[PDB]
Amino acid sequence: AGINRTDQSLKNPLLGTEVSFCLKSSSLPHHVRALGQIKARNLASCDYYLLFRQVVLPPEVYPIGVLIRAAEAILTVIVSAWKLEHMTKTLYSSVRYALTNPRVRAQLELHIAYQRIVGQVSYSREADIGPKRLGNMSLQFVQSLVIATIDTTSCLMTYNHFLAAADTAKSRCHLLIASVVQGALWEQGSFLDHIINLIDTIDSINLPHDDYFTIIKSISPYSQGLVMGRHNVSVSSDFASVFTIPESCPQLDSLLKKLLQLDPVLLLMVSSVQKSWYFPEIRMVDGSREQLHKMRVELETPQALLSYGHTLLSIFRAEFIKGYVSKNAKWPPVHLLPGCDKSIKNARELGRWSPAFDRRWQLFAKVVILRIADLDMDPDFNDIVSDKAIISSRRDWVFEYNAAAFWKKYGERLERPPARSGPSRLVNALIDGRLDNIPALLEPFYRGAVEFEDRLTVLVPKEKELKVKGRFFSKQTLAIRIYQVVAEAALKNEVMPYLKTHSMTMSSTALTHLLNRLSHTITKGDSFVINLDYSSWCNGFRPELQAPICRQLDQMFNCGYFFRTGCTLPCFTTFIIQDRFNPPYSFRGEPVEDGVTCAVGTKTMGEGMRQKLWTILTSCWEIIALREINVTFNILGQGDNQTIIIHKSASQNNQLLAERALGALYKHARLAGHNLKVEECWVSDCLYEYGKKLFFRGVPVPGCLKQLSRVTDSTGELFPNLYSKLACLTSSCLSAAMADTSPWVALATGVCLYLIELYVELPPAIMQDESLLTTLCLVGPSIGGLPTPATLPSVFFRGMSDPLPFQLALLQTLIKTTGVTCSLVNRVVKLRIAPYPDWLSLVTDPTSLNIAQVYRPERQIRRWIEEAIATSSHSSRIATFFQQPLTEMAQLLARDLSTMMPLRPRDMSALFALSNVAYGLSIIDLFQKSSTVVSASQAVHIEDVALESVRYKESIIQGLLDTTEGYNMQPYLEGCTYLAAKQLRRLTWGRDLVGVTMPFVAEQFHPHSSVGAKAELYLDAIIYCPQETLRSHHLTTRGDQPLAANLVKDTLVLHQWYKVRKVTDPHLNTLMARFLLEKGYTSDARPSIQGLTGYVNILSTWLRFSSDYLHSFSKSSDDYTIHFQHVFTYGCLYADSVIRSGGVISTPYLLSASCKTCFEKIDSEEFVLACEPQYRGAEWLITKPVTVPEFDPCVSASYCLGILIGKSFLVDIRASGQDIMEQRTWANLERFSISDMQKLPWSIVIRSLWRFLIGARLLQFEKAGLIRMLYAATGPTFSFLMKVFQDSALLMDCAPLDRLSPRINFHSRGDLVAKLVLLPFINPGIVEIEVSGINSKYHAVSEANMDLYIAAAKSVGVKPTQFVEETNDFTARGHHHGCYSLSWSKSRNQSQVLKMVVRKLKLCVLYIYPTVDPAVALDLCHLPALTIILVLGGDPAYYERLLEMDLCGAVSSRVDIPHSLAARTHKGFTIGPDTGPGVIRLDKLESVCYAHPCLEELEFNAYLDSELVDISDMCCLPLATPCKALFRPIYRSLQSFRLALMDNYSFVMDLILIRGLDIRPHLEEFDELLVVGQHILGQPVLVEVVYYVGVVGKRPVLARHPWSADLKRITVGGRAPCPSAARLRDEDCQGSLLVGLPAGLTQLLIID
Amino acid sequence: TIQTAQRCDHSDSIRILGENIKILDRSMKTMMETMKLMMEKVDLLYASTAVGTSAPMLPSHPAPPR
Amino acid sequence: TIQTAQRCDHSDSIRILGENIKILDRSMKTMMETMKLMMEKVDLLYAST
Amino acid sequence: TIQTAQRCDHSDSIRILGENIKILDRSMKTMMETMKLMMEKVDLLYAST
Amino acid sequence: TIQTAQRCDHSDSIRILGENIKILDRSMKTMMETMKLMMEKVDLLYAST
Ligand SMILES: [Zn+2]
Ligand SMILES: [Zn+2]
Repeated sequence: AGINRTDQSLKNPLLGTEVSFCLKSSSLPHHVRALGQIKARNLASCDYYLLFRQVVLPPEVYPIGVLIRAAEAILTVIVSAWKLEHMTKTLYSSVRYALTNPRVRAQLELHIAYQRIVGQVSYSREADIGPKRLGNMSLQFVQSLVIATIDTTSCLMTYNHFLAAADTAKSRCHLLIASVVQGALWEQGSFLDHIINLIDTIDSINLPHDDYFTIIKSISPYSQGLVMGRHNVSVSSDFASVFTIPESCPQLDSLLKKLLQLDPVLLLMVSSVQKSWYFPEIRMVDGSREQLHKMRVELETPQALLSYGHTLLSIFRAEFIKGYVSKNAKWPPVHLLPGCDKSIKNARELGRWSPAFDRRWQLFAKVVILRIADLDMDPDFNDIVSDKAIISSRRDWVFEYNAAAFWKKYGERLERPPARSGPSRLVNALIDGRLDNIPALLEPFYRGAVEFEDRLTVLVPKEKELKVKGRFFSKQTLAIRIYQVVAEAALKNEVMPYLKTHSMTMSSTALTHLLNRLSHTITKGDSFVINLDYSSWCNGFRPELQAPICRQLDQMFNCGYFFRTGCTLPCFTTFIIQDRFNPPYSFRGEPVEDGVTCAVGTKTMGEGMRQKLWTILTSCWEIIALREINVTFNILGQGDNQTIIIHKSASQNNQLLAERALGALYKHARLAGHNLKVEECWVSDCLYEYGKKLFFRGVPVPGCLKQLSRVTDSTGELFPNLYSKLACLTSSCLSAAMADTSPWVALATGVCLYLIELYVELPPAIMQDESLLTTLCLVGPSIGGLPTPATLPSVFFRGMSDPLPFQLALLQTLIKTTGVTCSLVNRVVKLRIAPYPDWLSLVTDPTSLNIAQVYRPERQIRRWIEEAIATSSHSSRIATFFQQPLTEMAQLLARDLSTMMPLRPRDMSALFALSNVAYGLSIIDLFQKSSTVVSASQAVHIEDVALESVRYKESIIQGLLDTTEGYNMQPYLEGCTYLAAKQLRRLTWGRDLVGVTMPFVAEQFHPHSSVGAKAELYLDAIIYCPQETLRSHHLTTRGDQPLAANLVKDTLVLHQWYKVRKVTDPHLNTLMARFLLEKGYTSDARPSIQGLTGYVNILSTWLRFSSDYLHSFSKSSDDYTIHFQHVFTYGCLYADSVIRSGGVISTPYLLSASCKTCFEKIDSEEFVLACEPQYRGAEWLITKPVTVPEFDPCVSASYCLGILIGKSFLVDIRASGQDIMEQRTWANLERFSISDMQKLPWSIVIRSLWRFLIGARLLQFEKAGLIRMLYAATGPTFSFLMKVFQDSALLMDCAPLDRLSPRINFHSRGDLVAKLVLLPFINPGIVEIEVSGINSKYHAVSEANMDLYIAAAKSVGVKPTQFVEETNDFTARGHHHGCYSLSWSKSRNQSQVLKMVVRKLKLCVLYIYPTVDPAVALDLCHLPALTIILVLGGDPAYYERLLEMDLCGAVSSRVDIPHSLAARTHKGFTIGPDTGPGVIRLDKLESVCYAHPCLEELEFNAYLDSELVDISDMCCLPLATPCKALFRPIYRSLQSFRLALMDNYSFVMDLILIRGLDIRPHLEEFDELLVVGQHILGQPVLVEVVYYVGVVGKRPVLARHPWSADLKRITVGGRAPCPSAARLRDEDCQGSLLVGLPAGLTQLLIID
Repeated sequence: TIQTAQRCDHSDSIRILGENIKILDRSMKTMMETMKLMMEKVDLLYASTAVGTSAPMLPSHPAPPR
Repeated sequence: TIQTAQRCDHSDSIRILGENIKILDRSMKTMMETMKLMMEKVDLLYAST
Repeated sequence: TIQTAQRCDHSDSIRILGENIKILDRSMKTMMETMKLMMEKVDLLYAST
Repeated sequence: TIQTAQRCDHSDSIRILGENIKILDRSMKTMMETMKLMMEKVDLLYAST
């Protein structure tokens, strides 16, 4: 007969009506066979967990030790392949402990016994399968009913009960292995004993069914209540007192309290599992009656409900108009009724939103919003085909029930028709063509009278939930489903982007910023969280609330009554409940109302219907409730669950504000008819939940136990097979690893579950061979094997990766370490090349090969389903779409794209994605692999899949047992895997493939420690520096260091990206023109447009990493094959493996470049498509055709970068203090290259920046913010401007700047940058000369194409050469010029004596410890013919600080960098240690005249090797042009300094008038420049000047003595003529400075 | 010439007629809003009556245009 | 020339249609009044249910 | 000035505007009769209740 | 003379106001039919009570 028991997992609710019908008066042939085989003691069907819990097997029945050894070998191979050999002992000991421990082994053997019974009985043609023994339990299967017996008690149940027991055992096996692996790799130790104690404590509950599942349902909110009760600091919590766990199960209470005592995070991890225990049997009578009561119960009157609906209409109008004014910069089409307020009229004419309409929303009862758009009454094929089952017509309600139940219950027959009167699925409605005319179907919803044959909804219970009375979803008629699709699409597209509360949730960036700000603020004491749960949300909504906003939405879209028909529709809709063996009565072919199984009309549509409107209504009443009490709030909505963030006010504390907020929310929830129970709501300052992720104190709680213990449905769209099981297991481990579970835990668990899944299905000949099992686990789908979790690089990385180099590296480690020869690898892989190239597999998966996939389950996919639908299609929308073969067009386009002369598969797939045939194949893919398309594809030949499963099983056993070898892979498993992968692709595809092979990062970089590293390792290495000694504390505590028609748009973006990098081909332009014609765009031209992985993110905040690989790969503009995110993730994984193995990080470490053939220079190469394309376009696949309305690059990019950096500084000064610490910019400035900045001319950029700042003409507060944040070291763009201006060649090449540099006096490099960027506000003097270089055409260059011009900017320019300046050299006898070395503010004599010592000792190399002051090292580096090798010990911070100070580049040329990073100890002649051989020391001499022709007086006498060597007889040699170490901005001539004296006097007097800026530090800069003045003034210099400053008559009068009483005293001290430049600059013809002097400058000259 | 132009000129007349048709349009929009508030109450009353019986869904809006 | 400009304008008909527009305004006002009265009637219906 | 005379042409437009105003007036009288009939029906509400 | 004759005539403005009164006639027709649809429901409400 037909196939029986067709499920292998629980996908249905547990019901016991059939068991009751079988025990009471059944006459069916198999019910008698079920009744005859029960015992005297028969338990009820709801007590199945009382019988399945007593099942015990004998110990150690399955010989699984070979699996243990194989798992250890697999993990050893993976860990040795990643070259992290210190985690090796940790991971296989967790696997060995898990499979040897008796309770986990017993659970695993129970799982194997259950799954072998499932494999033996499922998909069989035999109705009755005999005695199947499970330990002490004997099982008999009688079709859908199962009889289980241990000794003398029996339970007659359904097959879903047995699947629930098997899924319980499977979930517990997952839970125990995940618990062991998590306990081995985590700071708190093993927690397996609490898991076993939890299992025994729940298993020891001897209560009825309802109380048992009440405890299981309330086990999680009670534990969250305990965590909230002990760990709230600002609000009170009474959530723990609701639950009856302390009075029902005391042992469970003690266990949860001791888990609270050890670790609350462990309590939240353990308590979050809810499906590792059994599942309830739903009481259908009471739950059905309760639902049919709650859908028609009134808590509030209709008259109050309509008034509150009008109130919600007012705030809906207010928020919608606010959104439209914020986005479209104008009022929508509005109508002002009589009696409207005048502020509404004035704001309508002025086009503005006033900041007083938020609290006055009652004024918007007079503003009718007119038509803004039109309703789209043609849904696309994505939402039409999937996710729901339907009913064709109301004469098909008789096919959901049994006829024998209707005969026994009611005494008459059912009068069922023979045929089922139409389709039972959406896709069958497409093939039969009932969805050919959607507006003709939705016209009854427009007129307000839907037809009588469409008003039915079957309420179906949900599965795997802990409610004993059930939760029900809706199965509906096709017409109501199309109404739902159109209405939800209209609200999602046109209304909710204008509503701000939903729009911050829809945007990923705004939601991410909100969650980060919530994470930082709860720990400080603000922004407490209120959680609201609506238990009767979907049943509680009423028509009288929804009708006004539905009327407004119908007026907005020019659709009559379309949104208002759904509110009054439940009053006319027949509702029945799907319960076989309990059917409703039929009177004249229609159901009869009884209140339990049928209800003719309710007051709500149901669950999930009208989801978008109900969220808007809920947000509206919450905004009313919180705006009436003056709070700052943010609502995070998840439908029935609402999370509200309320910020602290200065006047009130959090508790009183929380009580007021709870009262307001309860009041305004009650008025809408949704009464919030006090037992279901809570407030917290430590716990909140969003996105199925639970956060405790702002840190996400681990979800390893919940995610790895989840049971998936598997075998999707196919017969049961091993490949789909391995695919869903691998996908589950990948999804867990992406959702913040540790990669090692998911990997080890996946290896264990992979071997158990093989042990279920494979014979003992395969499974007692260890080497075959290891090789079979390490082949993977990249080279044609089974899907394995071991071969995925996406577990540890987030971006796009290449599997093939990793796969070949794993096999090389397998052959070299494990005793498996290459012949066994040839045996397992069986590499079989295809005779002909199939280019469609390349354009779908660019990284794939042309090899045969023999283990893949075979549905023909490409042609059979197309032939079936083009033959059985009876109407339109299929004959039009499939009038030509899509696969032959796809292959023809693939052959057209295979004529690319450099064959780039990534660009080939990118051009294939912009074709209509790709969209057609996507629609066929949804016809094959989606939800509810499994029904048709499995129902066609429903019997044959049972034979196909056994055929696939015999084929895979015969394939795995076959001992013949395939293609020899020995050349591809030796040497570098990059070239091996490229040669394998060239062998298999026949042509060379460029641009798809990414090198494996563990072969490309190798980790070391700096304690034993040599000089040659530091040539190409990436350095990591920890700020502290790192332990397991820092893995969780954050540190100091920071972290449709759019295809036309995509086509033009790609067209611009091709054209800007100068690829030019007539055939490519023809092909993109054909794409533009098939998508309806007939216009000829349009030119329009750190961070890591999340598992190492917290530890990355304790590490400083940089790119010092520039000795061989980053010194040129040529790009190479390094993907840097993966390298930084790999280094942080090394750090994580050191910490989690019991080690510490106290020394800096490195990643050295090891494989030289993994570093390939990428060929930026034009691709020419040779042959003429034969594609010709389609034009029948897009149903909505879009309409046609719908200089050198260096200077343009210079002006655009200048205005972008200026507006970035503008949004930096408008940013708050919490925002400037973030690296967010206006137009994504961070992810730009550094080399193209060196190619770009920056003089044009500086003039564009200066002209944008003088064109802004900001107010005084913003200018004060500019000067304040640029004089300090704040702002991300200031760091960007430093990183740009790191090289001094860009400093010297700027032709304004070498003229400007005599004027400005800079204390540091950043001071010079700050003066350069904010000089035009304070000084227009050089602006009068270089304002003439303006060009208005370059100002008009748009910001949208700036990335395109940057992609043009990289190739044109060139980098400069850098120049080495000179300082004093001394040596031998000569003339004394001036002996100038650090005269600005530094101990110059310390440099003097060390230069004299190093020059008379004739040393060739000098070693400098980091205890030496940096400027002495700058002088010693600028000495020629000397090699300075510092002592870093792995820390590049001292050399970077040494390089930031200098302005020539002699520190970047005379320092040997690998020997500096490879130095730790004394190895030569040193300056820096206290006493030793070859150590230069400084001794203080109190009194010496220092009789030297060069220098006048000595302070420090230099001693060396416990001796003094006479440095008093040397002299100088001639000098050359100097660096900025001599500070030529203040040189001998005074007219540049008098211009500086003219400027700084003008600087302060303008900045006094600037509002919000108190001039203390800028006055200190003026004080230093006037100290340089006081060196030469000649009047007696007061050390302390009282220095009164004040403005009189809009003229700032500032001097020592107070000219007027309004002047303000500023205390300035420390003035002394300490530099020797005072004697130098004393010149002839005094009074020349008085010529052309301001009278105020004369007053500061002559002191008092 | 000027006299024929001054009897042919009706800028003020056409502006007055256009403004008066705008008054007509505003009064009609006001009447439509009041009629919609009437429709809400009559449809909710018939919907509350219809629960539990076999009353048909009567039409509320006439027809789509064309 | 003069007779063509005489043909292309009808000022008296403009005055008559403006008076008819005023009549239309009066009819619109009295329809708003009777809509207000039947609004009151339907409101006092829906209050007592 | 023939083409300017054809662009001066208003004789058809004023006549068809008069037709539009006439049919608008008839529509408002028919709807006013409907309003009176509707008031006569809705006054029966408190007679029945 | 010429620019004064430009100021005399706008046929496009007359056409816009003709369409503007035609759409108001359409609104009258829709309100009449919708109000009869209300009349059927209130008639069945009289029949119910
Ligand atoms: Zn390599
Ligand atoms: Zn320098």
